[PDB]
Amino acid sequence: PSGVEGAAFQSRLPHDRMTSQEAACFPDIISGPQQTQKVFLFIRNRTLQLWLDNPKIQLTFEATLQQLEAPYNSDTVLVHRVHSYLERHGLINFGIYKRIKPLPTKKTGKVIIIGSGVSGLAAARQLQSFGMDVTLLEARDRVGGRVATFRKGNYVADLGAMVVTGLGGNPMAVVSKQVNMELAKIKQKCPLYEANGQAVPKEKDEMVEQEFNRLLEATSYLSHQLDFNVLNNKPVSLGQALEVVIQLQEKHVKDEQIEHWKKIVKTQEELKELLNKMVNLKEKIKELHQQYKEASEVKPPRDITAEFLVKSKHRDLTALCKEYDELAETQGKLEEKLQELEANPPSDVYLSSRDRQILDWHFANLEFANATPLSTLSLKHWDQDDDFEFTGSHLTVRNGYSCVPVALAEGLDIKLNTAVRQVRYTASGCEVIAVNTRSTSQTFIYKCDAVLCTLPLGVLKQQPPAVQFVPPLPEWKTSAVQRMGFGNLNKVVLCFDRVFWDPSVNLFGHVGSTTASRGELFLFWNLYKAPILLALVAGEAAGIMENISDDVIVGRCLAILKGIFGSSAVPQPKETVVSRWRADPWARGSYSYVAAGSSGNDYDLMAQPITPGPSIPGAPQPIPRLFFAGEHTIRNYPATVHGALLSGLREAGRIADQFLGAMYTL
Amino acid sequence: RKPPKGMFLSQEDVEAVSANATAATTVLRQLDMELVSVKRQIQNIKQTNSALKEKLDGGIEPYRLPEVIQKCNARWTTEEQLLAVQAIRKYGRDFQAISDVIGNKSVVQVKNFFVNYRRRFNIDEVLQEWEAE
Ligand SMILES: [C]C1=C([C])[C]=C2C(=[C]1)N([C][C]([O])[C]([O])[C]([O])[C]OP([O])(=O)OP([O])(=O)O[C][C]1O[C](N3[C]=NC4=C3N=[C]N=C4[N])[C]([O])[C]1[O])C1=NC(=O)[N]C(=O)C1=N2C(=O)[C][C]C1=[C][C]=C(Br)[C]=[C]1
Repeated sequence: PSGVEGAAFQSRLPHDRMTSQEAACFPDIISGPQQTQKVFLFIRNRTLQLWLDNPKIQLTFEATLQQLEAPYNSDTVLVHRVHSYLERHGLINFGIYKRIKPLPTKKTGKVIIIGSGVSGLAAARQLQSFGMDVTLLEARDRVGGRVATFRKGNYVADLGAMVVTGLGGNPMAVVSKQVNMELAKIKQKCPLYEANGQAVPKEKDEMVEQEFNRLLEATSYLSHQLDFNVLNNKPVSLGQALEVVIQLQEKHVKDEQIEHWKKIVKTQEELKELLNKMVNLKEKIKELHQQYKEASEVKPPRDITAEFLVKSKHRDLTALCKEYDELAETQGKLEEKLQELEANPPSDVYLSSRDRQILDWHFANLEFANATPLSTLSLKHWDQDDDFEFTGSHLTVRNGYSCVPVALAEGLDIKLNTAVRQVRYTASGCEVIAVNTRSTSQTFIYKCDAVLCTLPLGVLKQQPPAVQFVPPLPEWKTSAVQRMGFGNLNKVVLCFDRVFWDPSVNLFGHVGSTTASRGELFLFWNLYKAPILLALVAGEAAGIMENISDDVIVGRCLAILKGIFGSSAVPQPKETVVSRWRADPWARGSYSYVAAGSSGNDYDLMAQPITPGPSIPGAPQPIPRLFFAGEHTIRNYPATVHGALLSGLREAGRIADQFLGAMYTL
Repeated sequence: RKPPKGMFLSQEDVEAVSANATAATTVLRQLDMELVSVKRQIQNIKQTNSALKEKLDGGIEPYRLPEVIQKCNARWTTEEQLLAVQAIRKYGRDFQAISDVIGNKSVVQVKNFFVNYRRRFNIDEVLQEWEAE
């Protein structure tokens, strides 16, 4: 869309309805007259537009009211109530803008923020923007968390996120304007190269893919229409359900041969019965000719019975010959209605051995998308977010994604090499105890009003705990931490002196030999200005590869590439890097996924803040003290940079409301 | 509403392939067998049918009797009548045969005969005697 309505869409909101979140704050308006609702919505949309068209500078209440028109800019308590709501929840003036009114001389309240990944930084910026004392504790010696970018000379390659998923409504759309990131598109054309190292023909390539997509929807039908969602008490996984479909397609293939050749025999065996009738006719016919011949020997003149006899047998014979002729008739008909059936056998196979291998590369693509063995994804939910998809085509960051955190990080109080070890939160505040990563015994205490926890789910999952909560996290929170899925995926960065792949090809795949190794180096990316190739390790493989020395891996890599490009177009790599995220202690994996037995609803559980007990018993119920943001917290945009950023904005809104109060609800 | 065009998945079928850990390969093997057990009993009835085809070799050509192209008459030669009577005795009512035998009388002059001469050929007796067979 576009105009004022572009804004509502670009900001992920229905241009002609107030959201639940808005209802909450403007219950006067939404419960009131239709006329007013329209005014409101417009104001919202308009402001949005204004922010959007120019997101390199703060947008004040005044600057707004200014461009607003009558009748709309008549009621200024609305325009104020609205500009504020928007600002509070990072819909406007988020990211990196230029301040008009520099930052409130003295600050209010104090917040500790665990981790300076995007969710971290994003929330920090907001909070600081709202005038709070904010400090970030980061275990690593760089910002960005799971947004790694490798730099050396002019080699530049992400080991973290890498793709932006289309700007149509994507908050990153704004950041992209705010920060100098070079955004290049992904040309969706991806050639495949079997185990041998030779292209897969446009023939197969298309049939398999398309069978793949067919097989997917297939599961989707089992799920919704047949309700195949529990089995032997366990929740059913996507993998299971894909097997059960492939099986059934194999079954049906056979079922068809069976009743095709079974139609042959029922014909072939009419042909038996007919021949028997035919032989046993050439039978009497034989011996009847005899009798006629014999009774035509009696020479004339003859008496009448002997004459009749000749005349008789003569009939009986042309009679039996009519009969047997109408049968040779019939015979010839069946004899063809049999090459008919022999000409069209149904398919020999559901999938060939070369087929079912290629289908596997398509399953590895999915394994990659979700960072996990499809045997783990909840069938019922694995794709619940596929509704909230952005529009426009996917991109990559040509100049390394890290450029974004570093930009956000700017102007913020950040303690690198500071590993939070224990979180303690009480009726009247929290204290956070971290150590220094270099000499571990060297200890730190941070006192604050609220802690916002951006720890990866992997980290939150660690047994035994890497961070300790005091008092421990409620059983409803821990359960959600177990139920949820934290997957894995790894990168291999190949750095050369010369381009030797097709320069107009962003991505090309490799087709491993087995189901088992479907994920192993299954896809490559030419993304960058330098001669760099990126190799994915996904699915079951990813976990196992972390256990293998760099060299070996880079071995298998060149190996494959020679196979595809000729055994001497491929030099030695000048520089090579390899991720091990399940290994990395500040990640313990790649990003979350809806595991079997979880749901979208567990993500909500993750975001629900924690309210301590009371100190003095029979004292009033406290404020909530411990808050969560991060990729795993956001029902609708999980495992993504934009999703994190978003959750960060969310918790800031929520924290600020809490400690600075929401004036705009009156 | 319905599975993808060409994808097959009946309700009842699914429950069958999930029933245990290898109801999977069980069912797909029963058919693998069940098939050859047909594919094979083709040969059998193809070879049965093959020998029977060779017995019928030679058609009936040596046994064919030339064309009796001849015209209907009104006159019932005493010869013709006698052929008639014995035709009845051995044929009952198949007026077509009876016609074909006498050679030159339409399927109805025959019927008429039955009534005229019924009189003096005791066609009653003759006929009931054919019923004894
Ligand atoms: C790994 C990965 C890779 C390799 C790739 C990718 C990815 C991943 N993805 C995802 C993203 O990246 C994520 O989500 C984000 O980044 C996240 O963020 P946050 O939430 O914020 O978190 P982080 O970052 O991690 O941060 C955190 C922090 O904290 C800290 N710590 C820990 N511990 C501790 C600490 N501190 C203190 N103390 C203690 N103890 C750490 O260190 C940190 O800093 C992605 N995404 C996107 O968007 N894109 C892309 O591309 C991606 N990638 C790929 O490639 C694929 C994926 C995807 C998916 C889905 C979709 Br729809 C798209 C894409």
